[PDB]
Parts: sequence; structure tokens; C-alpha cells
Amino acid sequence: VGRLIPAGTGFAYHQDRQAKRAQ
Amino acid sequence: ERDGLFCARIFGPVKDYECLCGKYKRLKHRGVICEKCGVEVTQTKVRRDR
Amino acid sequence: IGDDEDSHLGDFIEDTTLELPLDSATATSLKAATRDVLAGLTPREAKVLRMRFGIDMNTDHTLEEVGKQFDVTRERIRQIEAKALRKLRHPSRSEVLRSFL
Amino acid sequence: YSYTEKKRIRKDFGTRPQVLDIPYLLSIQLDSFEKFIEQDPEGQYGLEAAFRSVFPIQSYNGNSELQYVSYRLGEPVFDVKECQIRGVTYSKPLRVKLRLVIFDKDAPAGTVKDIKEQEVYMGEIPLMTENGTFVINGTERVIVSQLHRSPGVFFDSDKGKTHSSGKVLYNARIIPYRGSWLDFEFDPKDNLYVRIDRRRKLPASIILRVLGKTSAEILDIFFEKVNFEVKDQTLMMELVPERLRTFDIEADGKVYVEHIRQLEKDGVNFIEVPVEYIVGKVSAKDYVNEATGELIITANQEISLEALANLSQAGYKKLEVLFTNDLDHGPFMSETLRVDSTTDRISALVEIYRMMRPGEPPTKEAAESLFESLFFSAERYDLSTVGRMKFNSSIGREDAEEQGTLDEVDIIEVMKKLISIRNGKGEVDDIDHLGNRRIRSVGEMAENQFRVGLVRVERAVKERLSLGDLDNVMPQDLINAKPISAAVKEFFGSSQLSQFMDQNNPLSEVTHKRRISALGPGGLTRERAGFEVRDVHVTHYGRLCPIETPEGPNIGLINSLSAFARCNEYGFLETPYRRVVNGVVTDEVDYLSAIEEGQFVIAQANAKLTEEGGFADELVTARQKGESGLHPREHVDYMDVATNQVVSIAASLIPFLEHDDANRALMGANMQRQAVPTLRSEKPLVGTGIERNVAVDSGVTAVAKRGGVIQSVDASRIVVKVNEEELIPGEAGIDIYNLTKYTRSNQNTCINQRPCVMPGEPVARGDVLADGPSTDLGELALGQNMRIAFMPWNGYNFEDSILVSERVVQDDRFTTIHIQELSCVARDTKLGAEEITADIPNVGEAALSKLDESGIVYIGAEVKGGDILVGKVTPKGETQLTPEEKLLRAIFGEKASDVKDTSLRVPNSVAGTVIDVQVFTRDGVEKDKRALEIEQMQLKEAKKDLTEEFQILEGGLLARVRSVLELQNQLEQLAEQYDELKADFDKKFEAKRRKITQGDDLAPGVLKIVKVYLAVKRRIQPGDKMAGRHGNKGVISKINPVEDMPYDENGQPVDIVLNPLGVPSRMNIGQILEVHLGLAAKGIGDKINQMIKEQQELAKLREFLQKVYDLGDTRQRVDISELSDEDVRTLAHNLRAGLPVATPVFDGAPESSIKAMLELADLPASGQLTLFDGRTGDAFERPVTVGYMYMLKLNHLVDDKMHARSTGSYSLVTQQPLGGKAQFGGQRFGEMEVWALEAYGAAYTLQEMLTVKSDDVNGRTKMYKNIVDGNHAMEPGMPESFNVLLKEIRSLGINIELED
Amino acid sequence: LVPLDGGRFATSDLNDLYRRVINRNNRLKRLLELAAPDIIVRNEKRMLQESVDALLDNGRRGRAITGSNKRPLKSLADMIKGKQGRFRQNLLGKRVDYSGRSVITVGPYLRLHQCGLPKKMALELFKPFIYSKLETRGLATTIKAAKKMVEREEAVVWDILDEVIREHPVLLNRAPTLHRLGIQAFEPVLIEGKAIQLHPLVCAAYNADFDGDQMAVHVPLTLEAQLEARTLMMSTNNILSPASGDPIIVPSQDVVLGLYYMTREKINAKGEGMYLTGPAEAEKAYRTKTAELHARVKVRITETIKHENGKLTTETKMIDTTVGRAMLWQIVPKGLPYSLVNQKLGKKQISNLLNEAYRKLGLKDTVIFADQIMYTGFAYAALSGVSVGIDDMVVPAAKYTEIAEAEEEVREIQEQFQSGLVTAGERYNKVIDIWASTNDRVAKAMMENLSSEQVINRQGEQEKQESFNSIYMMADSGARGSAAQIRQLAGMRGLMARPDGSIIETPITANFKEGLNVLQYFISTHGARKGLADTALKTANSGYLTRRLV
Amino acid sequence: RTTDPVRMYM
Ligand SMILES: [Mg+2]
Ligand SMILES: [Zn+2]
Repeated sequence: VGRLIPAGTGFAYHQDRQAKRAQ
Repeated sequence: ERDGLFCARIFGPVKDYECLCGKYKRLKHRGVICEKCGVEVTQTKVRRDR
Repeated sequence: IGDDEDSHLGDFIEDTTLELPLDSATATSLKAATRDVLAGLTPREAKVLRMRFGIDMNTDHTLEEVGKQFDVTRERIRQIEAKALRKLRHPSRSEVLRSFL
Repeated sequence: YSYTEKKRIRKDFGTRPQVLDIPYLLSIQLDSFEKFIEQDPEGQYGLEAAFRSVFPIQSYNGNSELQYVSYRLGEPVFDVKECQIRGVTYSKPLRVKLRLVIFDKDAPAGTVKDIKEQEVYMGEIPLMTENGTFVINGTERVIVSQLHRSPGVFFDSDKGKTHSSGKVLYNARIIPYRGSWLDFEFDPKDNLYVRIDRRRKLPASIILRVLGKTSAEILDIFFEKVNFEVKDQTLMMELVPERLRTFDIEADGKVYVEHIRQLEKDGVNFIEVPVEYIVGKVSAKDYVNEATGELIITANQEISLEALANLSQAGYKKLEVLFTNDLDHGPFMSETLRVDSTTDRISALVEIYRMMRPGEPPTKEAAESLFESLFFSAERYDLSTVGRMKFNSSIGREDAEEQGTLDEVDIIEVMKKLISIRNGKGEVDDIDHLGNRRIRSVGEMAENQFRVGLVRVERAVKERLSLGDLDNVMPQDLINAKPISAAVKEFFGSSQLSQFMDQNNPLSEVTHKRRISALGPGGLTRERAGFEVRDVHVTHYGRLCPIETPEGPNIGLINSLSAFARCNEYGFLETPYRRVVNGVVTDEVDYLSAIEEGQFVIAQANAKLTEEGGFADELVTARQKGESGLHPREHVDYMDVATNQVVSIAASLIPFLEHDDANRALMGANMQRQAVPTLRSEKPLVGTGIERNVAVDSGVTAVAKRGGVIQSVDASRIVVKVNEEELIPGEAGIDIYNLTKYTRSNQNTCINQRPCVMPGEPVARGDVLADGPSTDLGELALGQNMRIAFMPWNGYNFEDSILVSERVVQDDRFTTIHIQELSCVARDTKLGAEEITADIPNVGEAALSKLDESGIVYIGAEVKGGDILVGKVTPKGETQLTPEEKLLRAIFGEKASDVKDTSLRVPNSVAGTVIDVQVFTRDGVEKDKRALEIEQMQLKEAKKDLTEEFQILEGGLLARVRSVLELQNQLEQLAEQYDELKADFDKKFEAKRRKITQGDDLAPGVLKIVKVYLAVKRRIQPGDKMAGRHGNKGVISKINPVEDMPYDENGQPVDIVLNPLGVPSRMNIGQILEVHLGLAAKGIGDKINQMIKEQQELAKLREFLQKVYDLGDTRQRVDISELSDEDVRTLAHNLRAGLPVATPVFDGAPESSIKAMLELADLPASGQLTLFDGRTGDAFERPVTVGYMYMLKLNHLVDDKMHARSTGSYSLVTQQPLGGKAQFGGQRFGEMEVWALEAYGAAYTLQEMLTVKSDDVNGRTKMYKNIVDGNHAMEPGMPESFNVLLKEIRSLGINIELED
Repeated sequence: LVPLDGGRFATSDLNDLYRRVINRNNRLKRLLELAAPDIIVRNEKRMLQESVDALLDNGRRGRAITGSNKRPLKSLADMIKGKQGRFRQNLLGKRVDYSGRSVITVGPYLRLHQCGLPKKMALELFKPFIYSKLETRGLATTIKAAKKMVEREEAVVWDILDEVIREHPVLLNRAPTLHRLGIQAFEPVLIEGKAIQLHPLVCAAYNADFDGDQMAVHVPLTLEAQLEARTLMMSTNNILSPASGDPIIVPSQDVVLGLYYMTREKINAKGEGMYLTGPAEAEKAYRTKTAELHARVKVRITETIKHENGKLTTETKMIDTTVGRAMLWQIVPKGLPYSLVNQKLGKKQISNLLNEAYRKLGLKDTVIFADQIMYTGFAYAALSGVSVGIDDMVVPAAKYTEIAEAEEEVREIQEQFQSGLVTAGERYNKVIDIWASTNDRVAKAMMENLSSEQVINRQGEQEKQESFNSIYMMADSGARGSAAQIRQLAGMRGLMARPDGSIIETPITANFKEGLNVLQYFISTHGARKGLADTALKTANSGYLTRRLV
Repeated sequence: RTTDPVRMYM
């Protein structure tokens, strides 16, 4: 799909999205 | 040609911001459907999504 | 295409309707330079040039529409445009636009 | 010695006298195509067979037929050279004489009413150039021979990979030349099944029922019979002594073990048996009682206890049954009969019609013609003569030599032999055996495709004759030549075996014309190939070279013909051998195939021979059945004819091949075909003596057709005055050789013929007059001799890197000439006609400086990247210009034009000299000025040879006139002969002028074509690939200054520094031996150079030359005393640059001879010198190996491999960058690169390479704008390929969507 | 449906499939209008189903519909699936911009973080950056002027290129990329020519050797990509193998040969027994042609031990060593013992040097040490003059006697088979053992002859020394070579396998120095072809396995 | 038994 992989430098970003999906 | 596999009414114009019959042939006429040809004046790229 | 079964004719066909990024950059630069040059003219003169060549507007206009938008007639508008084109034909405000040709 | 060999005699280090000269290297092609086209009175080969296979054509009703008489091939329209120039196929028209005859319906058949015979044209057959090449669409091509399965019956097995049981399932398979496949297999329960066209299995008995075989006859054929009688109320056997060898033996004292040989010495014709011995046995016949009227016991039925009583009550006393063992004989056929469900012929026919045509209603008459068409019809089944011989040899049949269809006895014997193999007698056939594999060449393939086209026309001819309206029809109305021409064009232009001619060098020529491929139609598949086919079978000895097979997926699937291999009349490879008689070895030789090889013992050339002509050792090395061993001297049958018999031509050119590993020898053989000719061709100092054969048989050189004296020499023409012993009466007496000068090859390489002759000297037949590419004085000369030091130099020869001096760059030793084609095609479009003109809009004068008035650059113009070669303007439609653009136009003027600049420009990083321009114009189009100038130039060039011929003929005629000066009669005769000569010259010049002035059959829609030839001199630079002949490839890492490289005591610097580390691990020691021998050879060369310099007397020069040529106990006897003074001076002059030495493969120079020549050259015996560092001046503390090595410049240049791109053209559907340098594409970031970045953790680099760089259409434009602005930030979007995927999935009726 | 060239058109098979479907649906509607017989309507419906099935997934419902080229049509499924499908060819692996490719050469002057980039590739890849800088410094007024200067190859464009390249990492890749060290970030140094210059120490990571290999060049653009390349993908940070943790930048070939030749001991060399103040004094002595590089001396060595707790203890003692080890001590960083150098250095010893340098010093000291090891090894391998010759392969005189005795004993067992004392299999398995022990004894004799020499010491006695043969040094240093290759060079090639796996009873009794005859070469080819074919199939299978694991 | 519409129509 062309977005950041949930690994390496793109890990934290996905975490924030999960946080934004937790709220 | 009309209602074919490459029809300009169903899928869109061949040239950017033009029409098959050439009556509306500039950007000023965006979003306006010709009565003569029925082709919405827009970009050609819409033919890869219609 | 060749004796191999991995190469097809479909991979050697180029999209010609595509616009080069260099052309897009040149168009944006031309718009910016034209804005800068028109910033060096009188407000009415800039307005008549923009309206009769449709810059930053949704349509182009004849001298009738520009005449009606102001309090001004045919020949007046025609010679304000003439004066603008003589002003911009001067070498002092044309070196930037020469590079765009 | 020939004249061209007496100029430079190569010293031979071989020791074994040569008995058989190497034959013509390209016979495999020439002989095949000559068989294809030449007349065959017996009509077994060539177009005669193809015509006789289809003709005559019979109509359905039988009213009329079309018959064949003869054929001929007409005069070609063009020759080879102009066929290449225009781009047309070199071919001859086929003209066949046919007669149409009509038969009356009322009158009896066979009554001839009237015959209409004439000559009809049925297409154009491409001819083969003398060198064995084809000219198709103006390009030179080679048809490559195919190694295929021989037609016939093949017996093989499974080896036990079908089921876990130890049982092996055996099967047999018949392969027809044309037809449907037929298999006989065993299932893992001891039953034999039949398979037709690879369909689902059927009991084998079906194929017997359908052939009129009752069960009794089947049991008779497939089993032996043991009989029983009722004598004096006792059961009775018969006598077969071999059967018995245990209840008892009713032969009185001959009784046994209640070994048989004991009393088998005495015979009695009676054995009694119990009733129980028959219960387990099966019947053999059908027994019917007339009184009962029923069938008591059936054939192939187990006999019961009550069966004996009922038969005895019936009155029958003789009972014959089958014979079954557990080892030698089996119940396979009986059990197969028990599992079949049919009982009669028609029921079996219905079963096979249902299987052949699943779901079709059972029809009887259809069934009959189906089976008769499957195997017994000559139209759909054809076992060729070779297949017929293989069949008759496999099953032992001795008749039906001309039959091509299966019959009763063929299938019967195939079944019998397969059952015998299952029993234990006999063995399977080796699938990779060269007696089971055949060579199919140009002739056979052309015959097959011609027959396909003939069938295509046969159908329509038969239909038209079946119409019946035949009153005014001459035969050129049913024949349609276009399908036949389409078939031959398809074969010669789009076949996998019709490949572009590898034209780097003459070795590429020969190796491409002697290649054998297992791929192609009716062949193998790269992905479906196995280990067994790729492996080297022992039958390859002398037939296929075990060395040169390409590295990679095509390993083993592509082979090369060995030096002496030949094709017999049947297409099987054969190799020569010297026979032995009475222990002596004879000069004359016999050619043996793989089947004939197994029986005899074959010695080899390395075996020592006595002066009496016989073997010395009692136990000589030989081969039997592919196994090598030691055999008695008196048992020998044949010996090899030459030491290079097992290796092909490319591997026969590697010196000291026996000291190299097979891997590196293979790499060297493959890599020696990629060499590029240089400006100056130099001989190899160390060679093998094969170079002359390759150079002569390649055709690149100009070979004297007749002997004589060179009347005139020029860089483009050689005129030879033929001696008055080879003059055919009435001939002019001269021969003219026109030399190719700077012609582009298939690989963009210069093809140039250079004269090597003077005016006035004598030449004989077979002598070389001009040297082609990579040829020096008639010898093959690929690379150059380079001074070599084996030592590490500061990491600049790390791994396989090569360090190269500046001297060789300055001396242009490795500079190459590359000729490139550029085409500008002016077409006709909807808006108008595209025009070639110099009035190019928006272009100044400097860019038009090199253009002429027409719009084409001059000959000799130095052009660089971006320069216009052909000025072309294209009509264009209206452009809706943007508002700021019309501001610019209003202020600055500069009104737009109606034409756009679409002109042929030189590619970037390409800079060369225009050497030729060709203009092709469609008929009816105005020929521009330049076309006219080129036309007059070609006319002026072309009239010269005719002018010279006419001048010499008229001079002879006028000399005759003067000599004659009854009188008036001779004067009139001379005048009329002069007029005849004038008329002949006029006719020839008329034909020529018609050829040049003739228009061009261009493709529809194109009006003009302009072709520009660019010549580029490519110098050697870092990144270029250089190699030797022993697999030692490398990439140049640095062009070192001269003062920095190692030098010797005399001050001579080395030229190339090579890493020694690569020698021991890679096991290529022939390179070190080559370095040492080259050092010795160049030492002798400089000694001769010195002797020349101070003008020493010819006596000392002769003595030294004789001393050099007499070194070692060799087979060469060179007598310098038999050479003239001028001949000795020429020999000394040609030996100045080194003494050429020949070391044949497996018969090479020993170390003793190398050291002897090193001593003769006043050089260290070890071949190692003391080198000094140029940078520091300090000597290296260990001696370094220095010598001369033959280096090659491979066609892997960094000029055409360097590629770079930032933004270019994009693909139409994927919206992704293109692929390839020619298309200005981008590199592929595949799956493993993505895996590597995922492993690193580079999320942002991965995102950028996925979206912005590849297919995010808005993203890449925005990123370019940002980078120009100086932001280096991206706003990524959706890849376009994912949207394509979503649309494609939605088109399958699947709702795929993105949620928010 | 597009015009290729001169009126010729190129289409997609989807057009043909859709045309069939539309035509048959129209025919069905027409038949329904005309009230056709039931059989014709039924057949039309059957073909409509067949055509729709061929459009959705051709070759599944029945026989595949073929086009005018006698090849099957490609449907929707056939292009959403497969190796040549959308997923694996366009969505997982993409052709990319700002990319290049060129032949790779060797740069012995480079550093670990540097790679040699040609100026043509740098100009073409970094073109937008050049435009940006030209506009920001005002040399070019607009983009068209900047393109004009770039195309004209003006002088200032090169300075602009050397300012853009200054701190911009570039990603080098080699196909196949088996592991993550196959793509690495380097700082470009701009060079003339058309070939990429690669640091030798990274070649082992790329599995790259300079016989014609090509590498791909990628330019990261955004700031995040540049930081990722400089922080994660730099060759300096990638010196340990992710598979095992062992160093991957260990020296090979020329470096090992140079360091091995420098660290060897010669008996009774010029300058033996001298006393030296330190490494600098030893360098001075060798540069003055006083003491040989392999001369035993006593050198005052200062040595710092860095304990596990961080204690830096300095000490100074007099050690018996050679000149070469004293010099090599100059490049060894502080914190390591001298016992790591006071020995002949093969591949394993240098690997241990790098490993312990990394363990007790870190990464920066390790990379500087690796660079200096590489330069010293190259320089002294150059100065050594190691050369391979034909007198270097000393064939032992015992080989001929052993071959003769093996032949005699094979003939003895040949006249004992007719006695019936042995079977055919026993004869096979006994001749095989006879020759497979003759081979071992010949190899041992060759190694004993080649690895020893007899020299004269200072006193005058005859003393045994480890040999200085070129092939022996190549094998013992571990640079390139092994015992088996020497045994095929100067001993016996040995028993070989038939194409089926069986072993031929008669071995190849000749080596490569004296050459083989025709039969021996044929038998050798029998195994060479197997090796090549098995290499190819092995590559295919390993690729498939790696893909499944990923 | 068969999957070819042509044979079925036949
Ligand atoms: Mg390589
Ligand atoms: Zn319209």
C-alpha cells in the first residue's frame, strides 16, 4: 500500500496511530 | 465510438480538458458535459479510474 | 520480445501524454516571474493585462468585458494594453522572461 | 610450404605425425543445404521428397488430379551484398512443372483426355552463402543444428520413483517422425497397458483385439504351450528337456528328488502327472462339445477338478495349456486379458473411440477410419528411413525397409521385446546415448516446413478440384504460393534455431556454424531439463566437445561439434579412426558411430609407436563399451587420428590445455569468442597451429580461387593474372577480388579486409590475399601480446583486477572501431506528410553547420552528442497555450510555427565520424538532391569493373586484329565479335543502372528513410574487461604511468601486472607455461632483430634460423637451405617481433623444450627476472615471473554498460520507469532489496523508493519541484500499481475497498 | 490500445475477451427477440458462460482460448497472479528513478565510508540538486538556463557537483542481494572514468569480485532517507555479520599475503640479533637496507592493557621479535597485547586482531585499524614480489615409486581375481583403497617436501626452516588456496566419479604441472559438468527457500 | 463426460 513499515524508523509512528486508535 | 469499449462518454475524454466534438475545448469549460458528444471535459487520467 | 518468456511488448511502451517534471517546474517559475513583472505596473494596467489574458482568473476576456468592468471603452483599453506591451518590451524588465523562451 | 606459410613459419612443438587433415569446418551446413536443394533422381532427400510426399493430389470424387514433374531454381534478383544493403532476403524463385489431368465420370477411370502442363511459381527459397550463412531481411543469420530424439522405439523404466515398493515399472515408447505417440507400460500389479497420445491407460489386449486377434491367437503369440494327453488312463506331458532343469519323474530310474542332467543323458518321451498339478494352471484354447452345444472351458481360464472329468466325458484327450514361471516367464499377458472388458474387435474399437473422443456417441464407421488414421495411414503417420532402421534394429526385424507405417508384426515384436525385458533377457536403452540422438540440420528443417506449406496448399487444391468445374483452368490458379512463402519465412525469421550471426571474430563465425542445440522445436526446455541430458556421456568422445558449453541455465544443453566429427547419411555423429592390420597401423581411416564404437577396442594418439609402425607397450590404453583400460597389443582394432579429436575448434586454440582445469578451460573457450578486433592484428606468440584452418574456413579472408601473379594491389581491389595452365579457353585471364572496407558487423564492430600482398609476386591456390578482422597473414589473431608480470601491486590487481600501463593506451594496441546505425524515417501522418528539410524551427545556424541543403550531414563530419544528423520537421496540431505563455508571445513576438522539431540526434556520450549515408525513397516520391548524388556515386563506383573487363577484352581483340593483318573475312569476323562484346557490356551496365536506380519496397506509410553510419574509436579504459585464453578474466582498475611500473635490469617496463593469487586456486597452469614460452619466443625474436640490425651475413642468419627450427625432437622438418635469399630475408623480417611457436593440445611442448628455448634466448631457465619498483627504485627481494601473454579485449565495455537516470520516460500502464539503457530506464528495486531495507529498519528510504521514485504520479512531480526549490521533503501518496490491482480485482466481481 | 509506430497498433487481450463477451451477449439478446429454437438459445448461453469464464480466469474452466499468435490469452486472474503478475513484478519490486549502474573496479586508496562515483553518473543522478544550487547562487536565472549550463558541461557545474556530493550518502547494491549487507551507504568521491571504485574490505559483504560484476547506485532524497543511510546503512557501522556476529570486513587475498610475508621468521638474515629502540627504529633499519624484514631482533615495546573495568596499564619490555612485527605494531591501536602480532599472521590471526580490537576498543578504532591493516598489507605484498612460477611446483621423487608400487600391487590383485579368492566387488573395494591410500601418501610426501627447507645459521650449522615457496605461502597464509589444490597441482589428481556416482578404478596419476592425457581430461570433465549444473540448481533452490522463509 | 461445448452441440 506504500506506507511506512511497522519496523525501524517507522515503528514509533505506527505506535502513535495505535494510540490514536486506542482513544 | 459511442457505447464501445473505449467510449468517451462512459470513461472520459481522450485529450486533457477537451471533448470529442471539439465544441468545448479549453479549461474554462471544466465540469460541463457537451450536449453534442456527452463527454465531460476533464483530464485524461480519469480514464484509468472510470 | 526475445527468446525469453519474461519480456513482453507491454513493458516497452511509453506514456507520451505525461508531463515532464521539468515542464511543470518551468510553468510554475513562469507564473511566479509573470506575477513579479506584473507587480511592477500600474494597478489598472496590470488588471487589464490579467483580464484580457486570463491570468489568475477562471476565464479569458475580450476588451468589451474589461471595458464594462471599468468605466472605459474599446480604444482606451486597446491602447492601455499597447502601453503595457511597450513598457514590458523595454530591456530593463525583460531579461528574466527572455530565459523562459 | 605454401607461399602464405613460407613468409612466417610457426615452430611446431608436436611430436606425433598428422595423418588426417582437419576437414572443412562448415561442412555440416553446406552439405545439408546442398542435399536440400540439389536434384535427387531417387528422390530420398531434398525438395524432391517434399514434392513426392504430397503430390499427386486426389480429389474426393476422383474427377481430376494434379501431378508433379520437376522443379528448378531461377536466377536471383540480387546478390548477397546489395541484399544486405537494401534489407531484402537473398533467395531464389522456385518454379515447378505441374500437369493437370481430367478424368471423365462416364468413361472408366484412368483415361487421359487432355493434359495441361506448365511451370508455376510457389515461393522463394532463401539461399545459403558460401560461408554457410543466410541473408534474411538484410541481416546475416545462422540456422543451428538440433540434437533430438531419434525416431523409433525406446525402452526405459522408472527406476522405482513411482511407488515405495522395490518393484520397477518398465515401459516402451515409439516416437514417429510424423504421427501420434504410442506407449506400452507396466502397472505395479503385473499388467501391461497401452497409452495412445498420452491419454488414459487401456489394457494392452485392446490393441490386439482391434488387429483381428482372437484370445487363442493372443495366447499363442505371447506364451509357450505345454501339452497333455490321456494314454492308458494316465496323464501325459511332452518332452522339453530344458524345462525340467518335483512330485516325481515317471521315467523309471530317471526319477528325482520326490540336477536333472544326471539321467537327461538318456531320453524318454513320457511324463505322468497328478490331477492336482493342473488345478492351478490356466487353459490355452477353447473347447466346445457338439452334443452339448455349449462352451465347457474357455481360453485363459483356470482349470478346475470337474473340468478334467467333463472334458474326458466330452471325448477330448489332448489338452494344451500355457507355461508360467516366477523368474523367466510371467502371467502378465494372461492377467491383462483377465482385466480387459472387451470380447470382440468392434467393442474394443468402441472403447478406443470413447477414450480418443470422450463424450462422443459411439459410432462404428468413425471408429474404423480413426484407427486406420492413427497408425496405419501414410498421411498422418510417417516413420522415416532413419526411424525405420532404428525400429528394425531394436526388435530385430529384417524386412520392410521402405515401409513407414506400423503393422501387425511391429507392435507384436515391441510387446514381445518389452515382455522379454520384464522377464530379464535384454536391457533398457540409454536415453543420452549418441546412437539414440540425431543431428537435424538446415536441410531437414527446411524440408519439414516446405512440406507443411505444401500441405497448406494441398487442402485448397483438393477442395477446388472437388468443385469439379474444370473447363478453362491452367495450373497457376489452384496453387497459392503465399502460404508456402509464409511457412519458409516463418522458419527462417522467427525460429528459435534461426539466430543472429555472432560476428565478433572468425572464431565466433565458426563456433556459431558448428553449434548443436537440444532446444528449439521438437526439443527440450531450460526449466524442464534434467541432470542426465546435461551430463557428459562417454559416447561424446570425438563427437561433442566436453569443454565448451555455456555457463548457466544453458549448461550442457548447447554443445559444439568436435574437430573431426561428421554426420552420416542418417544424421548420427561419427568420428574417424585409423585401422590396424597385422599389428601395423595404416594411414587410411574409417568413420565410426556410437553403436559401432562399443564392439572394438580403440587406442589413442598418445600411445607410443615404433619405427616399424606398431605399438611398443604390450599393454596399451584403450576403450571398450565406454570404459578405459589396459589391453593387449594384439587385441587393438583402431587408434585415434589426432590429439585434438575430442576437443572442438575453440578449445583447440588454447595452448597448454592439458595443464588447465576443465572449468577454467571452458571459461576460456567461451570467453575467446567475445574478443573484439583491434586496429592492428598481431599473431599469437604461443599458438596451437589451428589458426590457419579457422582463418581460411571462416571466409573473412580473401582466398585465391586460381593461381597466378598479382597484377594490381589496392586497399579495395586485388587483380590477379591467372596462370596459363588454369585458364579455361575463352576466359579473360584475370580474377578480381573486391575487399570489404569498414562494414558494420552484427555486433557493431568494424569488418575490414586488409591486403597482405605486393604487386608482381606469385600466388597459388588457397593462398591468402587479404586479411579480414582478427587475422594476420592468414592466421587467426584475436588479441595482442602483452608483457606480463605476476606480482601484486598495491591492491590494483586485487581479486581479478588488472593493472595496465599507459604505453599500451598510447600505442593503441587495444583500440577498437565500432560502427553504429542511426535511422530517420519520415512517415505520412493524419495532419500531413513528415518532411526532411533544413528549415528546422527554433534552431540556430551552428547546429546547421554540419547539415547540407537537403538536411543530411556530410560524409566525414565529426559529430558529438546532441548534434543533428537528419533534419526532420513534423506537422503538429493546435496547442492551447497557457495564459503566461501567451503573455510571453504577445510581449516578445515569436509567433508559433506549424512544424515541430523531430530530428535524428546523436545519442549522448557518443562521438564519432559519419562514414556513410544511405537514402531510401518510396516510388513516386521526389528524390532529394542527396539521393541523386548517392545514385551517381554508386553508378561511378559500379562501372569500373565492367570498364576494366571491356578494356582488356577489346585490347585482346585489337591485338588479334593487328596480328591477323581471307583478310576481309577475318576483318568482318573481328568486327562482329567486337560488336558482340560491346552489346554484352551495354547489357551488363543496363542491368546495373537498373539496379541502382530501382526504387525501394518500403513499408506502408513511410515516405523516406535516411541511414547514417557512425564510426567510433573506443580506447581501452578502466572498467573494460580483458582476458587471456585460460579463463583468466579481469577488469582494468588503473591505467598506470610508465615510470611507476616494474622494470627489468635493461630498463624495459612491464605492460600488465597480474595477480598470482588467482593461479593456484583456479588450477590454470597453462597460463604460466604460456608466459615462459612467450618470454623465450620474444627473446629469440629480439635476437633475430639484433642480427638484422648490424647487417650480419646471411650465413649466420641461416644457421641461427636452422638452430631455432631444429630445437627438440619434433615432427617439423624445416630446411632453411631450401629457401631463397629473399625468402630468408622475409622470414627474418617477420620473426623480428617474436618467434611464433605452436604447442598442440595434448601434444604440447614439455618443460625441457621451454627451458631449452629459454637458454637459446639467453634468459633465465626459471623464467623469473629481477624487477625494480618504478616508484622507489628498490629491487623486489623475490624473483618475479615476467613474460608475454595473449590478451583479448572482450565485448563487455564500460562505455555501453555505464547508465544513469534521474527522470525520464514512464511505462504506459504501470506508470513506472522503463528498463534498459537503450530506453533510458531505471534500476529494479526487487524483493530482496526491500528485504534488506526492512532488515536495516529504513522505513523512510523504503517508502521513498516505493512511492515517489516509481509510481506516485503526483508525488514525483511534487518531489522534483521541492528539490528544485531546496526542501528535500516528501508528501507520499498512493502507488499507482495498487490502484491498478484494486480495479483488476473489482473487475472480477470482488468488492475490495478502503475504509476510513 | 495504442499506436506503436507507423500505423501499427498494440492492444491487450482483455479487449478480445470483452469483445467476445459483448458479441455473445448481443447475440443472446437478438435470439431471445426472434424467439429462436431452444437448442440455439441454450448453445448461446453455454458460450456466454464459456466466454465470461475465459475473461475471468482463462484455462481453468476448459481449454484456453488462443489468439491470432497461437498463444493463450491473458485474463484478469493471470495478471493479478504469478511471478510475472502485478504483485511480485510491480507492487513488491519496482523500477526506480535516481538510479544508475556500472562496472565495479577496486579503489585501494578509498576509506570504508567512501566509494568512487563517476562524474557522468553524479551529474545525471544529482541533476535537480545542481539546478537548485545554481538557482540559489544566481548563476542561472531560471531552470532552462540551469539545464543549458548542465548540458554544456560548464566549469562551475563541477564545483556545484562537488558541493552537492560533499555530505550526501549514496546506496550501492549488487544482485543478488542475499543479505542486508548487499546494500550499503557510502560517501561518494567523484572520479574520471565510467567504473565505480569499491573499497576492497566491503567486497566480501557484497560477494563481489572484479571480473565484470556491475552494481546499482541509488540516491536518497529526503532528509529522513539521508539520515537513515548515514546512521544505519553506512559501511562503517556494518562491520559485524548479523548471522553470527563475527566481523565481515576481515582482510583477504593480497592483504593477508602481505601481512603474512611481513610477519615471517627467517634464519640467519641480514641484521639478525640487533637491538632496536622501538617500531620506528625498525622501520628506519629496513628503509636503510640494514636489517632484513624477516630478521630476528630484540625490540623495546611499550604496551597498554585496557582491562575489563577500564584500567589503562602501560608497560615497557624488551621482546624478541622480527622487524616486520615491530613495524606492524605502529598501526595497532593502544589497548592490545603484542602477543597478537608476535607470530606469523594468517587469515585467522588477522581476524582475531580485528575481533579483539572491536571487543576492547569499539568501532572507530576498529575501522581505522582495518583501513591501516589494508594499506600495510597491500604495500608489503607489493614490496614482497610474490610470484608463481613453474619451478614452484616441486613434484616429489617418491610419487613415481609410489605409482609403480601401486601398479605392481594392482597387478598382483589382478592375477588373484582369477584364483577365485575374491569377488568382483571385493576387487573393486580393494583397488579403490589401494589408490586412495597412495593418494594420501603422495599428498603427505608433497606437503613435507614443500613446507620445509634447510638453511645455514650464523654458527654454520644446518637448520630446518619453514619454506618460503610461493604456493606454500599462498596456502598457509589462508589468502587463497588449500591443501587439496596443491595436491592436484604437484601430486595426484586422484580418483574420480562417473556420471552415475560410481568411482573409476584407475585414477588420474598425473598432476596439472606435468599435464594430463585425453582420457584423464575426459574423466575430469565428467565431474566439472556436474559441478556447474549443481551450482545452478543450488542457486535456484536456495532462492526459493529464502523466499519462503522471509 | 466432456467439457467442450462444440462436441456437446454436435
Ligand atoms: Mg564475478
Ligand atoms: Zn463535445
